[PDB]
Amino acid sequence: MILWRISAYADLSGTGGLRVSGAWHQAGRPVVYAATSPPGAMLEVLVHLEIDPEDFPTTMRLLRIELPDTVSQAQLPALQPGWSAQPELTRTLGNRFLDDCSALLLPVPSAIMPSTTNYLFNPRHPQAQSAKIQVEDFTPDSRLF
Amino acid sequence: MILWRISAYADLSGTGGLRVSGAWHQAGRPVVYAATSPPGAMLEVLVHLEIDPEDFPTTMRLLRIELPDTVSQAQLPALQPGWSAQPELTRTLGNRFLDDCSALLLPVPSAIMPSTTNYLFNPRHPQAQSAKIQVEDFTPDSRLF
Amino acid sequence: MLAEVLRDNGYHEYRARLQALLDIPELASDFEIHTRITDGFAATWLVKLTERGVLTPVERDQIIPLRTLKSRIERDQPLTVDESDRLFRSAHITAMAEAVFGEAGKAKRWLSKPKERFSGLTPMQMLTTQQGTTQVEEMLLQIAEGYGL
Amino acid sequence: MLAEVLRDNGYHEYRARLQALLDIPELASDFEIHTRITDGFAATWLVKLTERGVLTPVERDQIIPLRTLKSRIERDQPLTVDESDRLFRSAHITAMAEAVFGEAGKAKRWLSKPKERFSGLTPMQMLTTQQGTTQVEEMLLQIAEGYGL
Amino acid sequence: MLAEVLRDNGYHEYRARLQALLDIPELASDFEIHTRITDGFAATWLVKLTERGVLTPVERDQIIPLRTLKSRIERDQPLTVDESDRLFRSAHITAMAEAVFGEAGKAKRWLSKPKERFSGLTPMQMLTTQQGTTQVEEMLLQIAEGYGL
Amino acid sequence: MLAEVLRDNGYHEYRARLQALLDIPELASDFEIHTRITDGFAATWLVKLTERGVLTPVERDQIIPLRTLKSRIERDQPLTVDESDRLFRSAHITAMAEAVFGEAGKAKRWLSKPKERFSGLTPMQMLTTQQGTTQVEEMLLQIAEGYGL
Repeated sequence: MILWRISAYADLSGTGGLRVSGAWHQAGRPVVYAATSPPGAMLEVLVHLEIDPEDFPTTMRLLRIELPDTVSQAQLPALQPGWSAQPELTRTLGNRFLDDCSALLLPVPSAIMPSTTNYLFNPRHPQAQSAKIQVEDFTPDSRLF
Repeated sequence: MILWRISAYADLSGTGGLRVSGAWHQAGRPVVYAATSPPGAMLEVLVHLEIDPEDFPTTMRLLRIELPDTVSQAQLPALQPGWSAQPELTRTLGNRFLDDCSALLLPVPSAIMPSTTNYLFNPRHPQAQSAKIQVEDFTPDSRLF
Repeated sequence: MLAEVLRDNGYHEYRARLQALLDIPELASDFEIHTRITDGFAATWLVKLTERGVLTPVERDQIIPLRTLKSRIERDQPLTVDESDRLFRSAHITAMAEAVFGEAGKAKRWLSKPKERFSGLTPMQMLTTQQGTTQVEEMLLQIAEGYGL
Repeated sequence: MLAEVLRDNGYHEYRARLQALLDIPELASDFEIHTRITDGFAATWLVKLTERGVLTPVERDQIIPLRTLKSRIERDQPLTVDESDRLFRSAHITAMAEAVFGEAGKAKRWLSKPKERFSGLTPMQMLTTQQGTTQVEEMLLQIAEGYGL
Repeated sequence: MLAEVLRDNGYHEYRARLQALLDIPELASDFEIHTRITDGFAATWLVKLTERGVLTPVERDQIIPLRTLKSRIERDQPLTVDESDRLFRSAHITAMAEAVFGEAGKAKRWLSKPKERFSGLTPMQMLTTQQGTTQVEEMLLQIAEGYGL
Repeated sequence: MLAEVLRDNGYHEYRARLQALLDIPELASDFEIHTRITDGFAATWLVKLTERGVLTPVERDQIIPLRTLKSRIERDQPLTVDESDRLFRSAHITAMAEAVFGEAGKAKRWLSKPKERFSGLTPMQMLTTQQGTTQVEEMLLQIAEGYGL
């Protein structure tokens, strides 16, 4: 399977979660947020961290994550309407997934687009070493603004 | 295959191309621009048509386009660096595809994201009637901003 | 033809918004609309549109200088054909933007924000020329049809 | 401007004629066209148009009165935005009409004669308003759809 | 700080820009940074930083009023500790944004733009309280790690 | 802050203690906390905190001089943004220490006991600057890690 990450790092350590929290985790744990398509990763960053295209950092790297289709995937419990406005619930669900270390990936719904699935990546899981990563450079024919 | 369109319309008529041009066509021919993912359709609109998330029209409809995998597809030639800065190139290639009417779909590369493919859909082609479409509603848990 | 690009429901909303802005009847023909512009809009109108936040003083001055506008009101004069058409340009783009965006607030904000397509000019600042007004119409129609590549 | 088709070519003919009348390059983008208008066209451009027979003496002072025009020539001033806009509107419809009809003489006569769909008004008098120019453009497009009716 | 923001690029870049903004040596420890704030920065830093464009005159007056600032310069007094802390907050957030964004222009624009997370307030406006400074810190760190859902 | 181990205890205990010291709800967002600070805390809360032993008189004078504090109470004025910010730093660090140590008494003396890496300064005296408060927070986390000093 193919996953995509947009960040300042060409690795999958996710060590920033030890300091900072997200929508699907509370700080104190390594975690990587990823999407199923390059625009999926870009749209989340631009909307949720409020970056205009002219301000898109030169430090960002589009990282292509290659994983075997046989990789372990956890599952979310059913979410009732209004879940996107309940940070305490979404952070708790991700915390338990990461702490239990049951599977490498956890698919989560997108809060912006319907029929769009994002992914949580647990680096502490043993199957994390099976990832093949590659940076896809932004070129004059493939960049915002 | 699954394609996605974001527009004010729950159809695939694309008759607005009779009046207005695009990056892949000159006006005077019906055409539908589609993406391979919901965020792909959204990112193209917000960036190219310069719409802030707060100003996203309430009239926009996310359209799921279901086509059989045997659908006819034309092929672009290999484009060279600087292709996205040449309106003469992209307008002509889409014009020739729409006028020749040899295939329903034309895969075109994205000008803002690497490893991302968009699609031109010609309503004049007979295979256009093989599409099944349905609107995916924007919900409180799946909406811009 | 604007009616065919905007469909039956989008064109009707467009003419409904223009009816509120310039008191142009929904069913009025395009030739009648042209006649109403050459006949001249009341200078009293341009003041009430600024009152309601439809126009800013800067957009108002773009249509007519302030000293000229005050003279029109004091001498009870209709706006000239050039002043009326520039007024029609703003109401025309406002009504179409409201039809495309569906909300008055969303449309006015988009019309007031700088655009990279216009090298930092806002769509409203493009109404100084007829060719610039056409550029805004096209961008609005590309949003409706989803022509963003 | 981008309201053009005619099997891709006709637009090139329009841009080619437009490049003769106002020296506007065919490869110029829309915004570059709009900045040329806002920059202001040379006042001498208007005199040459009549010498080459493109503009009546009277359609020319529809654009700018003569005495002011001579003051701009003498004081080496460009035409203002409103005067440049009106000049572009005349050249734009002339380039369009020349594209559909195919000849300058036949296009100019059509632009100057009264029309029954405009209640006796000529196409040039319809260019005084945004809606009026749209009616002339559509009539020309309908003529193009019938290959010079 | 230096773990989440990695040493190879981030922390050195953060400390290097901080050394250019406040003359704080890169190898200075955290307690030595605190001592420099309590010791009081030179009042001539405020004028130099506005000249460079790091902060606006309106923001400079938030740190210290203008007549107080000029009085500090003429007598050659250091800024008070809280005046130095407010100056450090702006330089601290600026240096971190320039490390995350990589360009000074992009960083300043992002810091000067309203945010829905801050209910329309800009990141620079949230530096009035240290709890608000933390909120800008985490948002900058979320950008580096890609924690945008 | 949210980096305290066991979400079941630490962050929840911190918010619970913080809701005891001030009136900040446990589920209140970060921006809502900043709005409460910028709104200004009631002056009668600083008196009550000292009366209940949460703040020494000397810690209270560091937040606001007592003549000013008596003026705020008499004129029924809320504390200013800077005074509210300084009060929040004390309550925040106190709630954090109580969460880590588990008892109010030990947290109170540890915050008041001098430390050798602060060159004899107490953790409470480090709260005058943004960097100083960060060092106290980190010091508490280091104690929680490798648990038990």
